[PDB]
Amino acid sequence: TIKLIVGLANPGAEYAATRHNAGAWFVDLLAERLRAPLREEAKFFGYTSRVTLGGEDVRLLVPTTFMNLSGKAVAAMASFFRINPDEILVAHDELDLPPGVAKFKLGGGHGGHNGLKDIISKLGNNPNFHRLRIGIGHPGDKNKVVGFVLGKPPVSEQKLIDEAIDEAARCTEMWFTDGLTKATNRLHAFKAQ
Amino acid sequence: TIKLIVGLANPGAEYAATRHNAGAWFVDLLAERLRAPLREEAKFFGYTSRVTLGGEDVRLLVPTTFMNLSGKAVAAMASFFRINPDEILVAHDELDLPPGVAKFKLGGGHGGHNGLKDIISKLGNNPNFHRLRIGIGHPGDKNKVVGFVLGKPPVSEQKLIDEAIDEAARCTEMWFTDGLTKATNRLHAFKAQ
RNA sequence: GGGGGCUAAGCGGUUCGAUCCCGCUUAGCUCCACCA
RNA sequence: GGGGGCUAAGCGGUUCGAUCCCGCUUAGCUCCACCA
Repeated sequence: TIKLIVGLANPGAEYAATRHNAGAWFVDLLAERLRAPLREEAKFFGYTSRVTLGGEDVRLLVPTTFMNLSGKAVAAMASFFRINPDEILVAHDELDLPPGVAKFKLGGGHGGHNGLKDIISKLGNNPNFHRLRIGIGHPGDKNKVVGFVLGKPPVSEQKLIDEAIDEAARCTEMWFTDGLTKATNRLHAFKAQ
Repeated sequence: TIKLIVGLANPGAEYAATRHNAGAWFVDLLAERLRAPLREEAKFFGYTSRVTLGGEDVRLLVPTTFMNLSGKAVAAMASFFRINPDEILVAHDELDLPPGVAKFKLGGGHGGHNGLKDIISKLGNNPNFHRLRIGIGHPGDKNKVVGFVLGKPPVSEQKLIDEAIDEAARCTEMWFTDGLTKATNRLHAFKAQ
């Protein structure tokens, strides 16, 4: 049972096209597919919609905070709606998976992701929320990770990320109508090349 | 400045001689050197003494709880005496140093030490206390660590541990009269062989 | 769930004096370990 | 500050059927990463 779906981002035009906004690409696509365009809501520190999935209210959130303050947005919506951590799904860019792959995950580490870190903190040092890990691949040199995630992927990688997100959107819907086992069975058998 | 000095142990005669009681060996020696034999105090879940070091009251503690409940003894004494985490020195066995070596440390991890884990947890998820790391070496096979720390060291390793503890006691006293820089300068230049 | 050992630069300490012994910071190399 | 990939056993799922695809659990192999 998922009640909140979050897509992580930095704000503003100059970050819209960056790998670190992949979570937001996902939620944006999902908002379109569900025909619930997102609207700014200052008190939740982000854009939001309400959708019906498996006959229940689900909320979509793309924070407008900087990435490292995503928690303030997640905590605010979760608090207002009385949503538990395990009812939250956070979509984010994942360095340890290649472009064109995406995976579900419950709980665990942040992998150095500054947005996930903050969410874990602002939820009360609680990592037990669901995640959608959208593969962006990793840079040649581990020192240039910041440059990498705040970088615009080349066309060839962007297409793969968009295909994974496309499939992840469909699998997210499937999670609601058929359950997580079937939705994972489909998503983890997908690899765009 | 240090106000509480803790020596970690499991209770009972079948554990007194084991590597995992090295911290208690240290505090037992320190209580003898300072001529304050330890007495049982139920509310602090341990044996305790009061000593004078560099002009001030310092308390000694060997918990009588199981190792994994050491925090209950540390938290109880700290609370009663209004002692901050950074005023606590916890002496414990350390796998990553060989017999005959001991080191000071402020903050950081527990390295899987169940005693330190519980203290960190019961001080409020706060690792920022001082430590005396008494080298006991590591077993050949990493699966055999429980057998190793709950094992009686052979005479040869025991003598080295006792030499390191002897020097660590002297350096602990030197910390109070001459400062941590000098006490570390001496302790980290020691290696019993 | 994070540690050992080592190198370089910088700073402070010990020391009669330290490129030599100790600490801290920045950058590396390497061995182990938790997630598993 | 913990991840990727793979192997074996056991359990469940997908599937017309799966030793072949997905999950979980136990044990292991390997590559990466945080402390650094």
